[PDB]
Amino acid sequence: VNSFSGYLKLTDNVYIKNADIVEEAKKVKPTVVVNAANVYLKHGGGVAGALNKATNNAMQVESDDYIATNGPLKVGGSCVLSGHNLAKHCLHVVGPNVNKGEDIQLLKSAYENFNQHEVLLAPLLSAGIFGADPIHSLRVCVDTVRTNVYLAVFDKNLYDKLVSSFL
Ligand SMILES: C[C@@H](O)[C@H]1CCCN1c1ncnc2[nH]ccc12
Ligand SMILES: [Cl-]
Repeated sequence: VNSFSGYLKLTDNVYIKNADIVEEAKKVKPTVVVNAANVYLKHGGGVAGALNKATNNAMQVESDDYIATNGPLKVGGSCVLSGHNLAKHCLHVVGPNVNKGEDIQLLKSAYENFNQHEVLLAPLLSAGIFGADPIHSLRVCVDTVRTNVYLAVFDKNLYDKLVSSFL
């Protein structure tokens, strides 16, 4: 039993809700919140910009130190940093950016990072400003993640479409 509430169940291990991930995180304070990061951990907009803003820029300060020490992430890769006031940990995951010509096959590699954590609150990856089709992102998620994932979908119309077309 966990404290996530109001989710539709898609499969044994994937749950979905029309919600702002920032609000879900503040309410639930999960062990892991996933950020839709870029390789530079520059949290400018979308999920990352909103999460960082909710931390009063502490996420960005921590991230800049991470990059100064370690260099950029790989597309498809991840790192575990603090969750600040939103969660115990933040798993920063880089999906491919289709607007940059990055290989959509890397979306599966991105989702594989979720399997290192028993339970996560997450957005769909590579959608939003990253350019990919959220319907495809959901199928990759369901077919790749085996741990328990609670997906927060910001837009109501998209949420309704993802549920209605789910095979
Ligand atoms: C797929 C879509 O859901 C992702 C990509 C674009 C924004 N977005 C978000 N999802 C969940 N919570 C959010 N809070 C703020 C933004 C946001
Ligand atoms: Cl985004």
